[PDB]
Amino acid sequence: AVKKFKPYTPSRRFMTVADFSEITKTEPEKSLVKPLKKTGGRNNQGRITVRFRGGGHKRLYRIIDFKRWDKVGIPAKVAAIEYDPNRSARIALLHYVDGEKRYIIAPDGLQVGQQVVAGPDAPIQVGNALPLRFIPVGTVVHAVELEPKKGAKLARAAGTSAQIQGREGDYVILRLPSGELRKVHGECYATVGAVGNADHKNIVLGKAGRSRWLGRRPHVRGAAMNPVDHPHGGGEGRAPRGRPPASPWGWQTKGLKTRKRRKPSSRFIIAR
Amino acid sequence: MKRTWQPNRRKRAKTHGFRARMRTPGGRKVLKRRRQKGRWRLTPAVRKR
RNA sequence: CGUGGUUCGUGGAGCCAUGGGGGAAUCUGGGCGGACCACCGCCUAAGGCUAAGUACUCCGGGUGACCGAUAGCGCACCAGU
RNA sequence: GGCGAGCUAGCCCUGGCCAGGGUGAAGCUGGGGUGAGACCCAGUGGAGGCCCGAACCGGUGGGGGAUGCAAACCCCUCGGA
RNA sequence: UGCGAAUGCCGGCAUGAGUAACGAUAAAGAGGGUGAGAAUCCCUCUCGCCGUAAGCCCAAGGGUUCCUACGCAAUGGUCGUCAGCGUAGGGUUAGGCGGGACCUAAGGUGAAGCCGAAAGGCGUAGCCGAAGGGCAGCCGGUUAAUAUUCCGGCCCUUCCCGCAGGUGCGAUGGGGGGACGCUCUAGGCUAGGGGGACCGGAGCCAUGGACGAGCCCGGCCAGAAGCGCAGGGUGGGAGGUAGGCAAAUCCGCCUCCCAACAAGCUCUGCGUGGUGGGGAAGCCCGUACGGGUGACAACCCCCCGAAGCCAGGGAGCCAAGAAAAGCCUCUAAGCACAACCUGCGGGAACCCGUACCGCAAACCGACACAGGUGGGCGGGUGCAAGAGCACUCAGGCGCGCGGGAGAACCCUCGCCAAGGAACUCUGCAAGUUGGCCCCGUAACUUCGGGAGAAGGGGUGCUCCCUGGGGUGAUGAGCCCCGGGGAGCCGCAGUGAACAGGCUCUGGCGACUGUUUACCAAAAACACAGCUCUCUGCGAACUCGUAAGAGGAGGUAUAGGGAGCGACGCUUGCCCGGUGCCGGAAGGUCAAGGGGAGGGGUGCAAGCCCCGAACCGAAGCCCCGGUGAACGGCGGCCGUAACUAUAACGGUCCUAAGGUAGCGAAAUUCCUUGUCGGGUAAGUUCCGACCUGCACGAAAAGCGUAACGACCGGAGCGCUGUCUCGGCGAGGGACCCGGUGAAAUUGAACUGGCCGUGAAGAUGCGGCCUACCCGUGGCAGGACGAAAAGACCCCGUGGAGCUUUACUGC
RNA sequence: CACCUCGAUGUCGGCUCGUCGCAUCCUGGGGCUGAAGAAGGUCCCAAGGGUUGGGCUGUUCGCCCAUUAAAGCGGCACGCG
RNA sequence: UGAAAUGCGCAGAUACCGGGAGGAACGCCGAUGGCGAAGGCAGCCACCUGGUCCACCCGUGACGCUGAGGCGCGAAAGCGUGG
RNA sequence: CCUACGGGCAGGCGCCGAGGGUAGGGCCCGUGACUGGGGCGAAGUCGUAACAAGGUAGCUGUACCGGAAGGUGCGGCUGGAUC
RNA sequence: CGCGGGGUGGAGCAGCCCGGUAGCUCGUCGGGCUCAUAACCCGAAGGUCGUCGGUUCAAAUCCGGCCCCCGCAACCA
RNA sequence: UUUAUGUUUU
Ligand SMILES: NC[C@@H]1O[C@H](O[C@H]2[C@@H](O)[C@H](O[C@@H]3[C@@H](O)[C@H](N)C[C@H](N)[C@H]3O[C@H]3O[C@H](CO)[C@@H](O)[C@H](O)[C@H]3N)O[C@@H]2CO)[C@H](N)[C@@H](O)[C@@H]1O
Ligand SMILES: [Mg+2]
Ligand SMILES: [Mg+2]
Ligand SMILES: [Mg+2]
Ligand SMILES: [Mg+2]
Ligand SMILES: [Mg+2]
Ligand SMILES: [Mg+2]
Ligand SMILES: [Mg+2]
Ligand SMILES: [Mg+2]
Ligand SMILES: [Mg+2]
Ligand SMILES: [Mg+2]
Ligand SMILES: [Mg+2]
Ligand SMILES: [Mg+2]
Ligand SMILES: [Mg+2]
Ligand SMILES: [Mg+2]
Ligand SMILES: [Mg+2]
Ligand SMILES: [Mg+2]
Ligand SMILES: [Mg+2]
Ligand SMILES: [Mg+2]
Ligand SMILES: [Mg+2]
Ligand SMILES: [Mg+2]
Ligand SMILES: [Mg+2]
Ligand SMILES: [Mg+2]
Ligand SMILES: [Mg+2]
Ligand SMILES: [Mg+2]
Ligand SMILES: [Mg+2]
Ligand SMILES: [Mg+2]
Ligand SMILES: [Mg+2]
Ligand SMILES: [Mg+2]
Ligand SMILES: [Mg+2]
Ligand SMILES: [Mg+2]
Ligand SMILES: [Mg+2]
Ligand SMILES: [Mg+2]
Ligand SMILES: [Mg+2]
Ligand SMILES: [Mg+2]
Ligand SMILES: [Mg+2]
Ligand SMILES: [Mg+2]
Ligand SMILES: [Mg+2]
Ligand SMILES: [Mg+2]
Ligand SMILES: [Mg+2]
Ligand SMILES: [Mg+2]
Ligand SMILES: [Mg+2]
Ligand SMILES: [Mg+2]
Ligand SMILES: [Mg+2]
Ligand SMILES: [Mg+2]
Ligand SMILES: [Mg+2]
Ligand SMILES: [Mg+2]
Ligand SMILES: [Mg+2]
Ligand SMILES: [Mg+2]
Ligand SMILES: [Mg+2]
Ligand SMILES: [Mg+2]
Ligand SMILES: [Mg+2]
Ligand SMILES: [Mg+2]
Ligand SMILES: [Mg+2]
Ligand SMILES: [Mg+2]
Ligand SMILES: [Mg+2]
Ligand SMILES: [Mg+2]
Ligand SMILES: [Mg+2]
Ligand SMILES: [Mg+2]
Ligand SMILES: [Mg+2]
Ligand SMILES: [Mg+2]
Ligand SMILES: [Mg+2]
Ligand SMILES: [Mg+2]
Ligand SMILES: [Mg+2]
Ligand SMILES: [Mg+2]
Ligand SMILES: [Mg+2]
Ligand SMILES: [Mg+2]
Ligand SMILES: [Mg+2]
Ligand SMILES: [Mg+2]
Ligand SMILES: [Mg+2]
Ligand SMILES: [Mg+2]
Ligand SMILES: [Mg+2]
Ligand SMILES: [Mg+2]
Ligand SMILES: [Mg+2]
Ligand SMILES: [Mg+2]
Ligand SMILES: [Mg+2]
Ligand SMILES: [Mg+2]
Ligand SMILES: [Mg+2]
Ligand SMILES: [Mg+2]
Ligand SMILES: [Mg+2]
Ligand SMILES: [Mg+2]
Ligand SMILES: [Mg+2]
Ligand SMILES: [Mg+2]
Ligand SMILES: [Mg+2]
Ligand SMILES: [Mg+2]
Ligand SMILES: [Mg+2]
Ligand SMILES: [Mg+2]
Ligand SMILES: [Mg+2]
Ligand SMILES: [Mg+2]
Ligand SMILES: [Mg+2]
Ligand SMILES: [Mg+2]
Ligand SMILES: [Mg+2]
Ligand SMILES: [Mg+2]
Ligand SMILES: [Mg+2]
Ligand SMILES: [Mg+2]
Ligand SMILES: [Mg+2]
Ligand SMILES: [Mg+2]
Ligand SMILES: [Mg+2]
Ligand SMILES: [Mg+2]
Ligand SMILES: [Mg+2]
Ligand SMILES: [Mg+2]
Ligand SMILES: [Mg+2]
Ligand SMILES: [Mg+2]
Ligand SMILES: [Mg+2]
Ligand SMILES: [Mg+2]
Ligand SMILES: [Mg+2]
Ligand SMILES: [Mg+2]
Ligand SMILES: [Mg+2]
Ligand SMILES: [Mg+2]
Ligand SMILES: [Mg+2]
Ligand SMILES: [Mg+2]
Ligand SMILES: [Mg+2]
Ligand SMILES: [Mg+2]
Ligand SMILES: [Mg+2]
Ligand SMILES: [Mg+2]
Ligand SMILES: [Mg+2]
Ligand SMILES: [Mg+2]
Ligand SMILES: [Mg+2]
Ligand SMILES: [Mg+2]
Ligand SMILES: [Mg+2]
Ligand SMILES: [Mg+2]
Ligand SMILES: [Mg+2]
Ligand SMILES: [Mg+2]
Ligand SMILES: [Mg+2]
Ligand SMILES: [Mg+2]
Ligand SMILES: [Mg+2]
Ligand SMILES: [Mg+2]
Ligand SMILES: [Mg+2]
Ligand SMILES: [Mg+2]
Ligand SMILES: [Mg+2]
Ligand SMILES: [Mg+2]
Ligand SMILES: [Mg+2]
Ligand SMILES: [Mg+2]
Ligand SMILES: [Mg+2]
Ligand SMILES: [Mg+2]
Ligand SMILES: [Mg+2]
Ligand SMILES: [Mg+2]
Ligand SMILES: [Mg+2]
Ligand SMILES: [Mg+2]
Ligand SMILES: [Mg+2]
Ligand SMILES: [Mg+2]
Ligand SMILES: [Mg+2]
Ligand SMILES: [Mg+2]
Ligand SMILES: [Mg+2]
Ligand SMILES: [Mg+2]
Ligand SMILES: [Mg+2]
Ligand SMILES: [Mg+2]
Ligand SMILES: [Mg+2]
Ligand SMILES: [Mg+2]
Ligand SMILES: [Mg+2]
Ligand SMILES: [Mg+2]
Ligand SMILES: [Mg+2]
Ligand SMILES: [Mg+2]
Ligand SMILES: [Mg+2]
Ligand SMILES: [Mg+2]
Ligand SMILES: [Mg+2]
Ligand SMILES: [Mg+2]
Ligand SMILES: [Mg+2]
Ligand SMILES: [Mg+2]
Ligand SMILES: [Mg+2]
Ligand SMILES: [Mg+2]
Ligand SMILES: [Mg+2]
Ligand SMILES: [Mg+2]
Ligand SMILES: [Mg+2]
Ligand SMILES: [Mg+2]
Ligand SMILES: [Mg+2]
Ligand SMILES: [Mg+2]
Ligand SMILES: [Mg+2]
Ligand SMILES: [Mg+2]
Ligand SMILES: [Mg+2]
Ligand SMILES: [Mg+2]
Ligand SMILES: [Mg+2]
Ligand SMILES: [Mg+2]
Ligand SMILES: [Mg+2]
Ligand SMILES: [Mg+2]
Ligand SMILES: [Mg+2]
Ligand SMILES: [Mg+2]
Ligand SMILES: [Mg+2]
Ligand SMILES: [Mg+2]
Ligand SMILES: [Mg+2]
Ligand SMILES: [Mg+2]
Ligand SMILES: [Mg+2]
Ligand SMILES: [Mg+2]
Ligand SMILES: [Mg+2]
Ligand SMILES: [Mg+2]
Ligand SMILES: [Mg+2]
Ligand SMILES: [Mg+2]
Ligand SMILES: [Mg+2]
Ligand SMILES: [Mg+2]
Ligand SMILES: [Mg+2]
Ligand SMILES: [Mg+2]
Ligand SMILES: [Mg+2]
Ligand SMILES: [Mg+2]
Ligand SMILES: [Mg+2]
Ligand SMILES: [Mg+2]
Ligand SMILES: [Mg+2]
Ligand SMILES: [Mg+2]
Ligand SMILES: [Mg+2]
Ligand SMILES: [Mg+2]
Ligand SMILES: [Mg+2]
Ligand SMILES: [Mg+2]
Ligand SMILES: [Mg+2]
Ligand SMILES: [Mg+2]
Ligand SMILES: [Mg+2]
Ligand SMILES: [Mg+2]
Ligand SMILES: [Mg+2]
């Protein structure tokens, strides 16, 4: 669902919040596996390399399992579903029969107390991981490896997913959450299901502050600047751009393509 | 109203101190310059303990 | 091929050096005498060392058609205070 | 070529501070309502870049000060809290 | 090598001038003392001022300022016998407080490693790094000056050694734990406070009365074990085991079995506790203070009561809230006549800090500067509460020039007949309003608001009756909330202090918020939210020569860039140009390949040069697409059976000729457009029209409740704003004593008029007027002062910025 | 026009305070009248004094309301920061 | 298409074959038929589920009809959020 | 003051009270720059939507567009001519 | 009076550079189709080129003056 | 597959 609020202040009026009923007991997270401490800095060494960041709630890092082949054939029970502040998705805490503990990014529908496992063995029901080669064409799956053993990279975002479109040689063809068609090696793990908590896209920060809590500091338009600061600075009386719309550093920000032209990657693609 | 000097003994040593001068080659040169002029103090005097 | 050095700012541009590419020979070998060619000459690259004559004045000394306390060093005096 | 973020701006780690009033969201419990509901009413509850207002943070209008008490201050007033 | 000028440079001394000032308007008076000298030093008494401080205790920073003796040249805004000043002497005592022989944070540094012309930059571990974690001292007494430091009492820590008892002992390694948010909170306590008819106590009865259950003062502090009341923390067995980078008997997971409760086991807080310690007023002394007694002091009941403690308590919420060591456990080597554990005993416990100032005369501000500076304590009464306000304890102060006088004028205040915005750019300013309780409250609305709407009533004291709550008992007291009735007094009862004036109607911005430190707080920025665009992850993008890093330990519901800016209803047409996007052709196109063919020189083999076809990228050309990409979105002429006007037509151009909706507007030049409304009267304001100089749709269009120290218009209220001033107060001004500046200054023996003059004369001409010198006053002149005009030009001066200027990176 | 002034001659309007000119707005005295009277017109003399309060706009100025004997024009660095 | 033109196509179209992607609608059966209160409902399968008819003459005993308000359904277009 | 005085009267205070005042609401009527459409008025303008298949069958709810009638999309009705 | 563009049958546009002839759509007139009008078809008429002067052999055209028209400019002050 | 229209009153 989602939480709305009576307008008992302005901005409590438009504010929408996450529906946390999905979250099995939680409140304190799980030390041991996670958290580590999160070094919370907004710049590289010395200097700001990404604008308008900083502030926002102190945040512990749950350390999550992106290589499932790590324990093949060992099953595990889903102990809890918890809130993880470092991602849009939610994490499942799962107890292996080894008595080993891992967090997994929690797929849609995976429910507490269900057996989960990974390997080529791998029942094709939800929350299970397999090399892509053994997942049946047409199945919707998440947390893909882009190259084998390198760890899950694709479709980790709240409610994201990828479909398996076909197979070619040792590679299989995915349609990624973006709509790009990509070949990915067969030996790459993935995990059946979509990511879940897809209502994520519909929350409404509601007010200046809520954007601060998330570590997001005010973003100022070139238009509002001086020409020293930006292509769009100056003139005032406001102004149209007066040139092709640009970034602070001068490149065109409407339409100009970016991806490096000659890229080895380039040969495994096929879409938008 | 709050002025520019807000002395803090730890700052002063950590900033203009003898050891801080010796890391930076820029600083080793200050010491060299100061020493050659025969300044009685190569480094701001600081104190306590 | 790209540059530097020389008086040489591409110039007829050699010489010396060399970032890149190709890439030898050992006296009947190789470099040079200002593009190149012939002739005639000079010299032996791709290892190293080498006093003296030369430069300077923190330091000591001797001199002054040098100053003489607003001068002469910033400081003749407990001043790089 | 150095020296500066002991002022100021942003951020990072770690601590601290916000009298006292006011309004009374959700949710709960009960009651009614219905096929079941939506829902309505109470009571409880105690949310909010909510309200009033000290500390604290400000610097709105005016007056004064103008070789000042002050190289930005003082009084009255006012904004957040 | 000769100085008069350079707003020259260095110095000295003048001018203003005995002029301004002497630094908060909290405030002083007298008596005595000291002394060469006293408003200023000491002491007494009276008066005033702080008291969520202007009192007290920490931390910074300061670094002798501390205490005492002797001093007054200078410093002190006057004086000084005094001092934070001169001289000298003293003064800072810790196993337990802080910090270090502990830990880790950001960050720093950095074996390995990586990178860089050199300098150097990165960087895992490690190391450094604290107001965080960890760790054992409480009360009182002593000094002129230190005290959790010395002393006294009560109490603990670690290390070493030794005994006794116990156990597989053993770690930098495994595991537990340390360990964590915000808001709101429960129960019990403690600090703290108020009362007492009770206990203790010097004394006191005035001035009309009171010998009284009178007045006045005080009725505690710390304390091991044990004990009690609170509360925190924890399940206990067994079997399996493949995980916790070795190994675990530990932790983890699975299955059984007991408990489910704090029961227990603990650990804290509080109480009590052997004992130790304090202990008023007043009076007597002596100060320069402290000391005697009060005393064998008393030492108790009740109430209020934390934001503090039990603490890792609980509940709710989303934005989801350090680490490491100490600590416990597990095992590994090893070693097990070791070791470790517990108890007792003896010994052993180092380095630094410790004075004083610390909201300020001792710190930052050149100053004994009305500024600035973090944490804790901060009593009492009343006022709804409170840290607010008034008075006030403790404690601390009267601010380091005084005395008079009673002018103008200024500042800061108080009052005002009648009027009541007539003032003015404007109600600027100041008035009004003002707390609580109750009654009562409209448009509109996003149903929350708008609301403190508006507008009213009440408000003190007295006696009587009376309902609940907390402690106590189910009671008395003492607290706490009230309710009803009858009276009393004044002009007035939140009797002083703190404490909104209100309404209507536009513009801009949705809102809280942000900003030009020191002339702009806004309609500017930001903001949730909408769109576009980039980006498949060694992402784009940013910083860096690099290594590396941020992005992100993120992954398209994510991240960068850009516009727009809640929300509502919407956002039209043009792709010709520019940009971007697509385009396996074609045109052009550099090096390079290629060498038809030519040239130099040789006897020649040759060496050496040019060099046409042709094959050669991107880019440009070229073809398409694209508007929430840069952007653009017409002209003339005619036409209706009154006239007007033109639904209609003609023609010229264009890539397309502006849709809706707005419109004399934050836009309208003409302009105070015209009409309506408000007003006695309206260049503004409100509503219309549309002839829009020169609106128009995400440099958004048009609206919108709420919000606003924004900007406009109007009314009520009420006023010294004003007609139009008056009086009054205090700080100055003025006179006297003390101290005593400043810019400015060619020199001066420095008048008016009409002329003249480089065109605005004290300075020249003519005339006029005029004894010498001051003091308080006003500003017309000295083209008064200040700043080598910021405007303007000029200089082949400079700088920031722009681009389809040039040229480069 | 570019003469003093760019090592500074502060610039509109208001307010306060005036002072002066007369080419007189009122009041006093006059001639002429197409002056019956009353009331005007027009010129002459005359600068003694007087010359209102509001609405609008920053405005000067104008327009307007209500009055008046009248609501005068100018100069004084568009008098006077 | 009336005829055409715009458009598309030598940058290799149309026509043809193979492969893939995606969305929408269900030919024949199909009827002048069936179901539903209505709006409406059409490939196939499964699950959940409404109405309705017939046979038997077994059970209740008038428990019925209609129905202002109320409540629910309601083609197409249209609106909000996401696809 | 009068008494036939445990009284009456004058007089004083109080409740309520016509109304007046202040403040804010609700209903109705009149009127208003301007503005919207409507009715009606022999022979003005533009077109031709409808009536015959109306020369695109018509109508319809809705949506968008356009000087005007109207046009077009979606679904619906036959109140559609035609072999 | 600053700079730029313009004035051509009845309307709207060409033609002007570079000389010599004035062209397009509409409108007008005559005739057709029609019962009739318009549409439609076949024919025709109509301009000294704002104006005066100049240049040339010849001027809508090149040049100068004046009259009108449209657009832009009027800044620091 | 080119068409539109027919002044008012009897
Ligand atoms: N009642 C007529 C309503 O309005 C319109 O009708 C109005 C107009 O359309 C109509 O105007 C007509 C016009 O159509 C027609 N083509 C020309 C005719 N002369 C006009 O007539 C009109 O104008 C003249 C004045 O000259 C009047 O005298 C005459 O009465 C009047 N109807 O006159 C009507 C006013 O009465 C609609 N046609 C009609 O459907 C609607 O119901
Ligand atoms: Mg670093
Ligand atoms: Mg650094
Ligand atoms: Mg979102
Ligand atoms: Mg922004
Ligand atoms: Mg700007
Ligand atoms: Mg900059
Ligand atoms: Mg720029
Ligand atoms: Mg710009
Ligand atoms: Mg502008
Ligand atoms: Mg501050
Ligand atoms: Mg300084
Ligand atoms: Mg420090
Ligand atoms: Mg610091
Ligand atoms: Mg020395
Ligand atoms: Mg060279
Ligand atoms: Mg050259
Ligand atoms: Mg040459
Ligand atoms: Mg050369
Ligand atoms: Mg040679
Ligand atoms: Mg060479
Ligand atoms: Mg080479
Ligand atoms: Mg040889
Ligand atoms: Mg040679
Ligand atoms: Mg030669
Ligand atoms: Mg060569
Ligand atoms: Mg040689
Ligand atoms: Mg020497
Ligand atoms: Mg001499
Ligand atoms: Mg000297
Ligand atoms: Mg000297
Ligand atoms: Mg001398
Ligand atoms: Mg020397
Ligand atoms: Mg010197
Ligand atoms: Mg010396
Ligand atoms: Mg530098
Ligand atoms: Mg700083
Ligand atoms: Mg800021
Ligand atoms: Mg506090
Ligand atoms: Mg119920
Ligand atoms: Mg608030
Ligand atoms: Mg407030
Ligand atoms: Mg202010
Ligand atoms: Mg101000
Ligand atoms: Mg002022
Ligand atoms: Mg002044
Ligand atoms: Mg001299
Ligand atoms: Mg001279
Ligand atoms: Mg001189
Ligand atoms: Mg004087
Ligand atoms: Mg004086
Ligand atoms: Mg004085
Ligand atoms: Mg005396
Ligand atoms: Mg004596
Ligand atoms: Mg005295
Ligand atoms: Mg200190
Ligand atoms: Mg000293
Ligand atoms: Mg002292
Ligand atoms: Mg002295
Ligand atoms: Mg003295
Ligand atoms: Mg003195
Ligand atoms: Mg002083
Ligand atoms: Mg003395
Ligand atoms: Mg001393
Ligand atoms: Mg001790
Ligand atoms: Mg201490
Ligand atoms: Mg310690
Ligand atoms: Mg040691
Ligand atoms: Mg450490
Ligand atoms: Mg480093
Ligand atoms: Mg290094
Ligand atoms: Mg510490
Ligand atoms: Mg600590
Ligand atoms: Mg300690
Ligand atoms: Mg103790
Ligand atoms: Mg003590
Ligand atoms: Mg905690
Ligand atoms: Mg409590
Ligand atoms: Mg007491
Ligand atoms: Mg007596
Ligand atoms: Mg007695
Ligand atoms: Mg006590
Ligand atoms: Mg076992
Ligand atoms: Mg193991
Ligand atoms: Mg609190
Ligand atoms: Mg606690
Ligand atoms: Mg808790
Ligand atoms: Mg360690
Ligand atoms: Mg063990
Ligand atoms: Mg062993
Ligand atoms: Mg001490
Ligand atoms: Mg102190
Ligand atoms: Mg202070
Ligand atoms: Mg303090
Ligand atoms: Mg001070
Ligand atoms: Mg002091
Ligand atoms: Mg002082
Ligand atoms: Mg000071
Ligand atoms: Mg403070
Ligand atoms: Mg109060
Ligand atoms: Mg308190
Ligand atoms: Mg106070
Ligand atoms: Mg006192
Ligand atoms: Mg003083
Ligand atoms: Mg009075
Ligand atoms: Mg008055
Ligand atoms: Mg009034
Ligand atoms: Mg106003
Ligand atoms: Mg103003
Ligand atoms: Mg005001
Ligand atoms: Mg009420
Ligand atoms: Mg309300
Ligand atoms: Mg009220
Ligand atoms: Mg009252
Ligand atoms: Mg009273
Ligand atoms: Mg009770
Ligand atoms: Mg009462
Ligand atoms: Mg009061
Ligand atoms: Mg008040
Ligand atoms: Mg108030
Ligand atoms: Mg705002
Ligand atoms: Mg605000
Ligand atoms: Mg400012
Ligand atoms: Mg500034
Ligand atoms: Mg200001
Ligand atoms: Mg503001
Ligand atoms: Mg300001
Ligand atoms: Mg960097
Ligand atoms: Mg780079
Ligand atoms: Mg990199
Ligand atoms: Mg990275
Ligand atoms: Mg990361
Ligand atoms: Mg904007
Ligand atoms: Mg648009
Ligand atoms: Mg359009
Ligand atoms: Mg169009
Ligand atoms: Mg275009
Ligand atoms: Mg195009
Ligand atoms: Mg284009
Ligand atoms: Mg071809
Ligand atoms: Mg090509
Ligand atoms: Mg070539
Ligand atoms: Mg070649
Ligand atoms: Mg190409
Ligand atoms: Mg193409
Ligand atoms: Mg354009
Ligand atoms: Mg007509
Ligand atoms: Mg007619
Ligand atoms: Mg037309
Ligand atoms: Mg108007
Ligand atoms: Mg405009
Ligand atoms: Mg205005
Ligand atoms: Mg208006
Ligand atoms: Mg326009
Ligand atoms: Mg605009
Ligand atoms: Mg736009
Ligand atoms: Mg906007
Ligand atoms: Mg608007
Ligand atoms: Mg504001
Ligand atoms: Mg006054
Ligand atoms: Mg006075
Ligand atoms: Mg003259
Ligand atoms: Mg003169
Ligand atoms: Mg003369
Ligand atoms: Mg004199
Ligand atoms: Mg005088
Ligand atoms: Mg003067
Ligand atoms: Mg001057
Ligand atoms: Mg100058
Ligand atoms: Mg210049
Ligand atoms: Mg230049
Ligand atoms: Mg001149
Ligand atoms: Mg001068
Ligand atoms: Mg006269
Ligand atoms: Mg005259
Ligand atoms: Mg007269
Ligand atoms: Mg007469
Ligand atoms: Mg005004
Ligand atoms: Mg005017
Ligand atoms: Mg003038
Ligand atoms: Mg003037
Ligand atoms: Mg003025
Ligand atoms: Mg073709
Ligand atoms: Mg049927
Ligand atoms: Mg039907
Ligand atoms: Mg069925
Ligand atoms: Mg039967
Ligand atoms: Mg029966
Ligand atoms: Mg009814
Ligand atoms: Mg429907
Ligand atoms: Mg539909
Ligand atoms: Mg009544
Ligand atoms: Mg028709
Ligand atoms: Mg039709
Ligand atoms: Mg037709
Ligand atoms: Mg039809
Ligand atoms: Mg029909
Ligand atoms: Mg329309
Ligand atoms: Mg039209
Ligand atoms: Mg139907
Ligand atoms: Mg033309
Ligand atoms: Mg032409
Ligand atoms: Mg001619
Ligand atoms: Mg300019
Ligand atoms: Mg017609
Ligand atoms: Mg007819």
